[PDB]
Amino acid sequence: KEFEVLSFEIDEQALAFDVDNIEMVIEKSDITPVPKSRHFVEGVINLRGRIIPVVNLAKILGISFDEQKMKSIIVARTKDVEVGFLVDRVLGVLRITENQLDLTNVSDKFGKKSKGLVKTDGRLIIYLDIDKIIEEITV
Amino acid sequence: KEFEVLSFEIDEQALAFDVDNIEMVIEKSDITPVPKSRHFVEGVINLRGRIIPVVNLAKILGISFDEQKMKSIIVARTKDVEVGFLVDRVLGVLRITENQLDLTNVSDKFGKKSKGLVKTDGRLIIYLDIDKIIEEITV
Amino acid sequence: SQTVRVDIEKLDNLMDLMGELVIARSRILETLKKYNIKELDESLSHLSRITLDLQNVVMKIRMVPISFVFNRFPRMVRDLAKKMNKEVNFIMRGEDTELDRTFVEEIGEPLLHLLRNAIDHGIEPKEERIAKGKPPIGTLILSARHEGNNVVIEVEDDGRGIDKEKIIRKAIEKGLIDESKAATLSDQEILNFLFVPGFSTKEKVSEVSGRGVGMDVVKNVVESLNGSMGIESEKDKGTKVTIRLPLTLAIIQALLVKVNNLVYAIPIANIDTILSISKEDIQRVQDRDVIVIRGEVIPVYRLWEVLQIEHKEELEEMEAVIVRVGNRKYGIVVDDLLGQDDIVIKSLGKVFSEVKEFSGAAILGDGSIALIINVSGIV
Amino acid sequence: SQTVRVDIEKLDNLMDLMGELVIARSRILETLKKYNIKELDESLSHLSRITLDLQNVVMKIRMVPISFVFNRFPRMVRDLAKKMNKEVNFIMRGEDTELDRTFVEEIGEPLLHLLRNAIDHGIEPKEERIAKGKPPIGTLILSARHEGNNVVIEVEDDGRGIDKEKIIRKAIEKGLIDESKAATLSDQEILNFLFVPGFSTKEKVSEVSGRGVGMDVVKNVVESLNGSMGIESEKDKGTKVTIRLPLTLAIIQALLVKVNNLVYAIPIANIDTILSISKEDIQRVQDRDVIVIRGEVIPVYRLWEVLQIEHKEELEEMEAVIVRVGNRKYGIVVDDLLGQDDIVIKSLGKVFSEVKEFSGAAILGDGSIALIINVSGIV
Repeated sequence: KEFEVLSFEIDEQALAFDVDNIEMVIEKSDITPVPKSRHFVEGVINLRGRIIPVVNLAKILGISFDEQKMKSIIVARTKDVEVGFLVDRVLGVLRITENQLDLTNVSDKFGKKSKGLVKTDGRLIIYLDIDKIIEEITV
Repeated sequence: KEFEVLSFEIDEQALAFDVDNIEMVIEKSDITPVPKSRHFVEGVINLRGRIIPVVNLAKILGISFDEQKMKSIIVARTKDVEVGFLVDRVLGVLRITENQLDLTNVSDKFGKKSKGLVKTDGRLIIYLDIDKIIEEITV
Repeated sequence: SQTVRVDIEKLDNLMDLMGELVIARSRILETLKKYNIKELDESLSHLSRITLDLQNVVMKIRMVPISFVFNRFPRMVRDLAKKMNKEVNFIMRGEDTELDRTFVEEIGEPLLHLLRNAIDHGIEPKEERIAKGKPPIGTLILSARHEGNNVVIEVEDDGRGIDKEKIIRKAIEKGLIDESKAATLSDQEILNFLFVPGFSTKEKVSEVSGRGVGMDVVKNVVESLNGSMGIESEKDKGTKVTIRLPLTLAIIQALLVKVNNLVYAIPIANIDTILSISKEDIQRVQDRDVIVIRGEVIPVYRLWEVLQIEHKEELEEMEAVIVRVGNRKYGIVVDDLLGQDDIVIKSLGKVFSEVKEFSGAAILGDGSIALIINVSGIV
Repeated sequence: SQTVRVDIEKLDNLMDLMGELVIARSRILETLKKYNIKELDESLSHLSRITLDLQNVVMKIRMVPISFVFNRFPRMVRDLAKKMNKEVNFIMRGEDTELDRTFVEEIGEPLLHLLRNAIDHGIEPKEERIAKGKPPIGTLILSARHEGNNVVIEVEDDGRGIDKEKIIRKAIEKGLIDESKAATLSDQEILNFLFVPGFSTKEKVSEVSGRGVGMDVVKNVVESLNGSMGIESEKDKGTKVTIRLPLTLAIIQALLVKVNNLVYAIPIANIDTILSISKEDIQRVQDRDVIVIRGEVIPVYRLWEVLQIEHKEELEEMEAVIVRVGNRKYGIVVDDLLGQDDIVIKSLGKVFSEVKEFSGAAILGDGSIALIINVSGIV
């Protein structure tokens, strides 16, 4: 299968999840505070007439990050919920080949909510599982 | 019977019809010309969301007028139609009594369209009937 | 399950208030033209979009599916067929096809007559079909659909068909056509004399007063609702009648022109070209003004002359619109060209009944009044 | 004029367009107070006039009479009267009382099980009716009306009444309440045990008439739709049931209050009064504070505390909002009081469902998000 994913970075590390679960992408501006909210969330924004929660991806994966550097909110779309992810730069749509996709889950510490790792001669594009990431926020 | 009528003049001649059959009163501003119009009509205006014809009363009755002096449109109201009547100055609302009302209209041009003649305070106020006046203008 | 019951008059009132929002949209555009602010340009761009989406939904819910009128026919048609002593299959398709409130109410009785005449003349009794070696059960098909930004309603039988030789010869006998014009006219064109009075006898059509619904009436009603109607027939192949009606009266495409700075709308569908002509060219032969265009001779008319209104004295290079009517086309000279739009036709008024040049007034988007020219009203 | 059909999907899209039009009204209003333009006020005011007319037309087609939905229900009561060999008169006064279509659908089979248990339970046979000298045919009544931000459904009978004296004794068997508490209670709180799930689960699998008295099934639905239900009963005076539900979908009349300049809306429907209190009058007897206002003692809560927002500095005269909950009412002390307006609830989604304190955001006229306090969620 030829998978189409959205490529984007955090802290000099490439990441990506499918285009199937994308609403659009925007640049950060003031995020409305919600009182007594979970620590891995920034707040809420109004996007296309809907109230989208703005999650901080790196606090879900447990990876190192620098908060000021981030400025791109990637709005996702699942059947359960629609959620924005604050990150660094974005590339766009990257067609990946099944031949170059490794499925090992013990390679790095966030490998269980990662669907795999795309091998390449540039920065290694890690394939996430949107599903298991939304499954984390609702517990 | 105590009928309350709308009093107004044309070339110093007094006239009046009931308040029961009134929509409003306005000053003539840009009446749209309709090509091939009969001699007694000025044209049409949009009032209260409806397209109202502006007739020139004195050219229906058969009496004198000045068309730069006349500048008041009295908009009427029957079950059938709403039509504006272009005339001179207006006085206002007058309660009339049967005791000062005469039915002699033997010598009048519009005397079979007149309900009577009101002999109030030295004036000769002729009482009109909107219905029979509107039946003449229709084609 | 749930669904809404509402009067048509209430959605007609919701359409009316929608047309007030168009004027208010035009008043915010006036403020935008004076004050030129990107915020308000954006706010008006969103309001323009919402008004366009909203006017589509109101118009859509107001349109009536023709199914109520359609399912009035099968029981009426069967009783007629039985009394007429014949057997037909009725095939009815496109049942919930949507058209205007005015059109669904007007068309029902003329289409009942069209169907009634199709079984009476067209569909043979069984014994006649058995004599022609043909299948004894007739087939009558009524089919409605959307095409061309309009509504199409097809009616056809497998019946006798119409003698085209009888229609053409009767047109000569009643003095309605010349012998060489008759001999050059095509089959599809000859069957239009069916829609001219006196080519059928049924249901009170010779009457001076209180006349019935003839086949002439059916063609005239379709045309009166601004549509078009066609016929084609052949021996033992039955007769086929095609009716094309607009969707609604709220989308009548026009070219708005001005004379004396007064808006006059011109029906786009009829047109043929728009041309700026010179004052040197125009000439008179032995009648009213003509212009030689493509080596052909076109009878040019001055809008302000045919409408009897005071206008400019002096010659200039004038803009003309060539409009088509019947098999011909005349020129209409106008002063300035405003701009096209799909308008809403309203009544001219009951003090103006005698005027033949205008079919209907209309309220434009800026609240301006504009009358709509009748293409066959000027000669 | 004529009744036509509009389906709910078409009305759902029309509702969204009405929502996009209200946003455009607010975005021109933002632009207007930004640039301070006198002429743009007039332009907008006319738009706002037509929009008010359109809004109330759209609300009329959104709402439905209850007896349009409940149309088969008097026939069902006749058939159940016939089955049990009882004479009863059913009175239904619901034709002028309009309710939302999502609310009416969820509460209909609930209400049917209430009436179906009532015809068995409280409606008398003729022998037992005339044994008590009561009018010879039973009286069971459905009716409704409109009150403020709500629509009130009312059910009443002249039947047996409910055995309240036995219900407290049964409640002690089931372990529902204490006996000294049962002696404290007033009659309408005894009947409130018929609105406890699991107090009676008795049903018929033959009839399929609803569990219990057909009332804890209704109460769950009424609470789910954010309403409020009451009951009263007396032996051989019959029973009466009161049901309050929201006037329209999504719209919530509110009082906007602020903590550290953050907008938090307070539901005006639930309220009881607004007062400026001193901190020198706030006292305590148990674990939490109170204030004696109007002679009554009200359990005060600090908005900023239950939401965990830091309080920088303290001023003596505090603004308080008194809100009603259940049969009672608590005080909400606020930092600033902005100003009322009627807002529209927006979900925060699956990640924020857990929080009792707030069940919904809302979009203000400056484009700002503001959350709505849940009155029964705090306490």
